[PDB]
Amino acid sequence: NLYFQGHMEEEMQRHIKLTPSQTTPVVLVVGDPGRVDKVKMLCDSYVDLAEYKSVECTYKGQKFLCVSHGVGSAGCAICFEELMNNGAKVIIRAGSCGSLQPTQMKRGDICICNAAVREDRVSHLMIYSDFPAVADFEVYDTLNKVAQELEVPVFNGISLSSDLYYPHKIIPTRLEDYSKANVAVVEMEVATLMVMGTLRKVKTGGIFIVDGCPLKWNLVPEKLENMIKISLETCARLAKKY
Amino acid sequence: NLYFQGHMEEEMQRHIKLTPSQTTPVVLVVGDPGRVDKVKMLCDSYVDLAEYKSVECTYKGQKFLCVSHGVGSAGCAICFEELMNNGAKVIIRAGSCGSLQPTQMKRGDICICNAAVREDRVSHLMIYSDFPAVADFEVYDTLNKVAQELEVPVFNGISLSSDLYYPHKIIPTRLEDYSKANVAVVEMEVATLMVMGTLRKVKTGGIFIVDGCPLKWNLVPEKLENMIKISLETCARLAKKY
Amino acid sequence: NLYFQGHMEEEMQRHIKLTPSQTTPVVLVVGDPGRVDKVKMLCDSYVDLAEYKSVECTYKGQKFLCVSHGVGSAGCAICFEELMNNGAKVIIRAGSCGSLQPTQMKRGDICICNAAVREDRVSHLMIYSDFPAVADFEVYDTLNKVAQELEVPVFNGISLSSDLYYPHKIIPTRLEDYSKANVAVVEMEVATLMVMGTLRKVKTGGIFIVDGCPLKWNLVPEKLENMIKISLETCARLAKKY
Amino acid sequence: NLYFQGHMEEEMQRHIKLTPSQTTPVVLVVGDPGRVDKVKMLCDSYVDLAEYKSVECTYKGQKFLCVSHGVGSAGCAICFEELMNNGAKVIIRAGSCGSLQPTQMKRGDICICNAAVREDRVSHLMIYSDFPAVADFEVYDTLNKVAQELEVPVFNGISLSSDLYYPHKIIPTRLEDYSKANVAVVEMEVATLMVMGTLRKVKTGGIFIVDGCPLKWNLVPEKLENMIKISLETCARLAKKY
Amino acid sequence: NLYFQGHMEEEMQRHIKLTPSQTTPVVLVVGDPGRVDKVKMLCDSYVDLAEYKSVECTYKGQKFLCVSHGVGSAGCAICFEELMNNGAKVIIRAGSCGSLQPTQMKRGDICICNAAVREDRVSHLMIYSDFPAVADFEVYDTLNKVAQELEVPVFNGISLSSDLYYPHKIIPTRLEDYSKANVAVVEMEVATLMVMGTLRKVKTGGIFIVDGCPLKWNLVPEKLENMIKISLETCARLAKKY
Amino acid sequence: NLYFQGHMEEEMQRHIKLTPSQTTPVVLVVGDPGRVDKVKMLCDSYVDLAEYKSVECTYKGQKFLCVSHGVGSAGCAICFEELMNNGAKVIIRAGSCGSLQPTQMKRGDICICNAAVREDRVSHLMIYSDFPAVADFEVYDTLNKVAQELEVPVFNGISLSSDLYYPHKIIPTRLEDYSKANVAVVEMEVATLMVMGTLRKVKTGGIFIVDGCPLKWNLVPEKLENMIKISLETCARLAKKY
Repeated sequence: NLYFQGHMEEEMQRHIKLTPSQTTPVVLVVGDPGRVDKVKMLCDSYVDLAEYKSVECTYKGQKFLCVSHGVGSAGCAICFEELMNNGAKVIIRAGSCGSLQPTQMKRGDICICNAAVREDRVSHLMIYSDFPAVADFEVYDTLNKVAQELEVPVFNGISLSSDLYYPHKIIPTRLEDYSKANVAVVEMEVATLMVMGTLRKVKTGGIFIVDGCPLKWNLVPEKLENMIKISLETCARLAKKY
Repeated sequence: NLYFQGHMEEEMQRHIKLTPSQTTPVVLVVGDPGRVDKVKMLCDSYVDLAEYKSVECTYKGQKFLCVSHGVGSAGCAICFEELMNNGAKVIIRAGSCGSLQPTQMKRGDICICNAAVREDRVSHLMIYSDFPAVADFEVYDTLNKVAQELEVPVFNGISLSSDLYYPHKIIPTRLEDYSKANVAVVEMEVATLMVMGTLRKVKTGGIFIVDGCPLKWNLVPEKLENMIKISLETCARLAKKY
Repeated sequence: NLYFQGHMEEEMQRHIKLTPSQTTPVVLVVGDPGRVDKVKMLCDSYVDLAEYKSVECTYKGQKFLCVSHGVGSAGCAICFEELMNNGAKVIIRAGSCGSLQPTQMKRGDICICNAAVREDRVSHLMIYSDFPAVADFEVYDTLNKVAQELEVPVFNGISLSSDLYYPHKIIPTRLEDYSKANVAVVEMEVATLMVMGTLRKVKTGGIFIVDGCPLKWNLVPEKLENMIKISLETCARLAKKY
Repeated sequence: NLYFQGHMEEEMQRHIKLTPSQTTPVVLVVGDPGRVDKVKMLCDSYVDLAEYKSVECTYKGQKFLCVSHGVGSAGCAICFEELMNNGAKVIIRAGSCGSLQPTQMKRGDICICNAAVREDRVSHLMIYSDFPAVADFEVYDTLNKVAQELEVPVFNGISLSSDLYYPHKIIPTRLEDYSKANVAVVEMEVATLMVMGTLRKVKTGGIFIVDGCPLKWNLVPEKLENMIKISLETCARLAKKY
Repeated sequence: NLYFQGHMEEEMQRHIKLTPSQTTPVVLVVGDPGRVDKVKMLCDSYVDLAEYKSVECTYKGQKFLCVSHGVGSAGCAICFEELMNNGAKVIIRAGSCGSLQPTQMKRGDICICNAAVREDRVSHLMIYSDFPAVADFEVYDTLNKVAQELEVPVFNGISLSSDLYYPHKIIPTRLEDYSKANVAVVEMEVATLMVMGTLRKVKTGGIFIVDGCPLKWNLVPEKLENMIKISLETCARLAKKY
Repeated sequence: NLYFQGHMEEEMQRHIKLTPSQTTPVVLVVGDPGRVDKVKMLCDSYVDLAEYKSVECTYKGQKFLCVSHGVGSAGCAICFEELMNNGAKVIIRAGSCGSLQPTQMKRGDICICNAAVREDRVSHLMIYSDFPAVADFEVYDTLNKVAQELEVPVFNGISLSSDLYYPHKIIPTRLEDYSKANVAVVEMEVATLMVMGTLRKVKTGGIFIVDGCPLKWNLVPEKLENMIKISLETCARLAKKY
């Protein structure tokens, strides 16, 4: 029965404008508001939670958020921070990537990454460069298990998280070197998520669809749908744990 | 190195207008702003932290807050709540009381109470009436030990926390019954503090100086100073533990 | 990172031999090195800053200097100048005075003065005689407020600053006239301080203990201690403002 | 009328051995004592102010200093510091430079620079490398306006301030790269002056005569005289503002 | 940056269980843990450094240890040794003594001793009997100066350090002879401290309050407090020197 | 006669497990336990002082230690530290090196080095890279004088101390550059010893036998014996000084 004035509402996080009660244990982060729309329409139902776009998805009986950045920002580092502030336990980044292995991975193929090269800027503000950007094994394993069950072929490998390629349309100088070092793909911010996750004891992972082959200088609808279905099914499975 | 916009300042509590960094592990709560002034001038030094009055006291090398309510409120229940929200570990209420045992305790005598009768209103919003309002044993014991060391005589007993006597100048109907039931003194809100403390795992206690004998229908300066010195010395000792 | 040779130390003032970093916003000036010793022993702690005696006092958590002239000089006009050169914001002169109102003020009584008669020599080198020697109102008010709080009775009035009485043991010819004009007491250099303060936008005040009644032709320890406590408490309060 | 012993002379700066009263609002800095001699003989009159050479120039009715370093030092960073300590408001560096644009600027041509590459050593002790070395726009504009009025053709561009080229006769490794990046000329310390100026709110500029073309591996008297006349006329014009 | 495994902590002394960093230049040794408690409560603040009891006292801004032996030992010879091993520069022994001059010194009087008769056992293991047990003159002088300033009357003289009187409640056979030889008082171990001090170039002294008159066959609270205040003030003054 | 419990044994250093009494003024450090065995059998007699191998050698009447690291460590930086902690005054490193000057120094030749390139890792934890790794001149001179007297030809020059070559069998990238810069040989840790020596005022030197020519991509018994004899004779001579 004890309700104090000024203590009736939860603390809202500044940018994503969500409270802990609005924040689910599992969160799917995608790259733009349009993609959030694509994802939510593949769910059983959704609730819009109206700079940063947030929707509560229901898929196979489980509730999880789907979040992206909006106009005015370059990525979702702040999203990761605020989601974790609100008690998120699992965050999965899903999006596009460029293939650095032309003879193994072509446009439309799907990569589930276990670790990342930190060319991402933000992670270096958190911890020294020697620290590994690495996925949570359970998230990584679950994504792979789900793909196997859906009979969707995937590749596994290290990703290059670049503050240049997607954000600025700039080819990193070390891109060829990393290809030779067996780096599978290039994306934007999964390394940021991985590192923050480790530092804050939050489980992370990444899944990406190849949109191009940058070193050779529009996705396939079915292939993109497959990547999204893996993401949604994985989020549902993990959500049951909480 | 990672500082996010809108995440540079701590959450300030609505009424006391303090952040966790401003809040010490040990807090002394007194009954009015004037008494806070009396207390702070008996300390080694103090820092004013400018509805609710707050000062950081330094006494015998230790930092602890001294807090009271200001104009516009009837007590400090909200203070207790917000102090505990900010991580306070020990809260001691010091103030005046009325003696319910005229032949044992007279004006100027000091009572350190181990438990309280819940005629306080607020505690009943938190938990059923059958639940005991009881001090933390370590706080109670420390207050008694400090008085012994200072060679200040004290009484120990149960207090009646009344929402009528001090707040409204009204004599509770059960006051005589409680006197016969061996209740030592009557004060305002120590039961509120005790119950909230138990519910929130925060250590509490109370110390009071007799200002009158209500059932027989200006304090002694030295006696009041003694009660304050016990409070300050006790706060200092407990502060060392954190 | 840019340190130039010959620019590593601050400018030291010629006579008091202090730098701006050594000079506190608030300064207490007393009449002789022995009195500086008396004052510093009443403080919480002190640091000797070794013609002119300077000590950094700590009292109720605040740092302020206590300064006097040494062997070889007649007063502290040069001290005032150099302290203000080093950025002092408040200077209070504390010392002895002679009562010019025998039926109102006797030996041991304390006077806090709001203005001064300029029979001091030095002020006339700064500005025409018509200009008033007047205390800063906030300093004057604070000294009075502090005395009230300490329950020390005081008198308020105009002082005669004389270049003859204390320096040369000479009775000024106008002393009786000034008594009739309601001048309260006679001291040495507060008018010098007041005028320089006004000219240089530095806040000043004065507090004096009656050591004698000159027109009737060893202080009380407790009374002297009271005057010093008022000075120290006032300095502490003002020091908080900076 | 108030003159204190030891307070009759102004603070003299350690190296240039000048007081604020000796320091004009506008100062022309040149590269060696011989050049100071050349400049002063082109003025209406001058006063020698006898490691560091200083002369007060009078030109077109206005007083400004002309300063250089002497035997025992490598540049005038300390001069800039001490001049600014003494209240200088405008400092212009005039001297020689090497052309990095052989097909646009040849020996004897004059460059008025708007900014500088910081290969100067000293500026990096003051502020991070990312901070721009940039002239004050009014100084830059005035130098250009004066040249236009004198019908002296000039070039405008960025200068490379090098701690190697003039001081040590060493060709910087990046000299060719900077030429390709449209850097106009190479000189010694204008970047040092620019940065210190910005940091200390002092207006700066630079004007240089091409003495050579370093990347192709005795000045023209009339051309050198023109550069000096622009400097002197500009200093005179700015001096009127103060 | 060079930290070797097994070389990160300082050598702790075996019995007092303190490192050099924990050991202050000045140390006050008292006779039992209870007295350490009495002393620390008269200080501005203290820090417990938990057989041998040690506390870091802060008094008038200066830090110094207060040490005593605990249950299981007869004195503090080992304490003296280990304190000096840890770099202590001044050690003062304060405690009780018995008066050997009944007509000059009575119960509650205070003696500051300049030398001691070596009936102490331990000193004879260090050096031949002919060697004098003598205080450091500066310590002795400072204790006397402090008492004078506090207006506490004291006596000065030689002490008998006895391994029998306090340790075993045994009257030494030579006690009467020493009284006739103008020995002032009898205590326990100051001779041990003096001799070790001389041998190890550590400054020592002693101050004692008369608790009885042994040859005639509970102290006064104020008198004991005075002796302690002299000790604390002296320790503070000496501490400033280091 | 004064022996305190717990103060009867000297402090033993953690890793080498030696006390100051066990540590001689002069110490010979070699590269492995087998080589210590080779050295000790060339001495007049030896005493085994049983991770780190230590033997007290007697040669030509003088006592000095011969020390190496054992299984579980990569070098003797910790040995150097602990030997110096125990009061060692001279430490000489003797061992193998690779020739960087194929036309001047071949397998079996002996180099006595005056300074070292710091590619050693550990020295950089102690002091900035600009600080020179340099031998003590007396040690260097004595080694050369001894070789001359023994009629053993030697080379003198700078050594490259590499954390890669001997420890990891890795060719440093700058090895060819250093050869061209007139660096004589490559070894492991002499730079570490030199720098620590300078920082701690301990005299150091190095002597090495060429075991290979790394840039061209089993020692001669007599040649190795000569290098050891120089080491032993030098240690003996220096030992006489202490």
